[PDB]
Amino acid sequence: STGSATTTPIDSLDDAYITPVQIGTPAQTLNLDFDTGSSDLWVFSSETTASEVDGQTIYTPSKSTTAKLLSGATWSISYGDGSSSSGDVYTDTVSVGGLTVTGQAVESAKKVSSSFTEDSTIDGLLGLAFSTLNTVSPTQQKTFFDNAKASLDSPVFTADLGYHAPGTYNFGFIDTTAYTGSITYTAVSTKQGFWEWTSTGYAVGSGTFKSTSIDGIADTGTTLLYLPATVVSAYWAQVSGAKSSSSVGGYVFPCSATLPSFTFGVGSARIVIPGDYIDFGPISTGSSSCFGGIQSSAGIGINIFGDVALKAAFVVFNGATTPTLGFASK
Repeated sequence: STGSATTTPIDSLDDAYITPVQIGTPAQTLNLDFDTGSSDLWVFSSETTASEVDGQTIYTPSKSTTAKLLSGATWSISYGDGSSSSGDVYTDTVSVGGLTVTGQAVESAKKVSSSFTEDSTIDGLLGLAFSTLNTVSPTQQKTFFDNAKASLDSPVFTADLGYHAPGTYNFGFIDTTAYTGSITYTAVSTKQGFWEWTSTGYAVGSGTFKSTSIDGIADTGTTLLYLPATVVSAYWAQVSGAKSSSSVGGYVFPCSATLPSFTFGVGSARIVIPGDYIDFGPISTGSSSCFGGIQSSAGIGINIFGDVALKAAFVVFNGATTPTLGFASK
């Protein structure tokens, strides 16, 4: 089997991407944030505290003839941005782009933190990291990809995120028309539950490539590119007037600037992030200070190849017995 679904930016900055997902019988379509940095499929629901729902579409398990309470199971998750959610668990039929999994754990939110409530465009998350990170207790549950894998033509999914435009998530096949050149594959460590890999270095603009190992995670659920302070300082030093602002929470730059590109290494291959992809616009409405799309990971504990980096590539998440990642230009 295969599936193919379009993913759409939630706003003019590409802060996140939403993909329609069919849950239950008859189908209830919710727009979920596909997140290769976490491993829970959770949704706003008829159980979510009413004051914490503000415009989202909800899953109502009582209206699904295939929903079943997973008795005793609870979940609770905290994300790197400080947001969180928790609740109980149903199993139900879940389809993405024509690919159907029966018995998928659908984690129904009873509580969500303010950032989720405040984003009316995201109805929940669909985790695509390794199932060892799934938070359901006392019986850990599998991701949608893990459940679908055996049925797929090939045990893979691909992320093809657009810059200011829709893109595609494919399951079970690699669309050879969706990228240019060849795909370069690189090793993955699953030890932390992430799609964790080692970039071979970087360049700033037209500068020379610096060969240096940068361990990090491929995370579709993180907006920006978070890298070591040395790398980030070298990038922003090429932008007149750029500075790190403790009050804003990262590097800012004059909105009048033209930003240089940023290149990262994948083995001997190179992925080029155009300068425009690094512009996240005014820090507040009408400001002439703009927020940078490359930020330091020094306070995180891990480097994160988020959407800024991934949208410059066609990315293969290879879930073979030994997982690997592939990157191609596009």
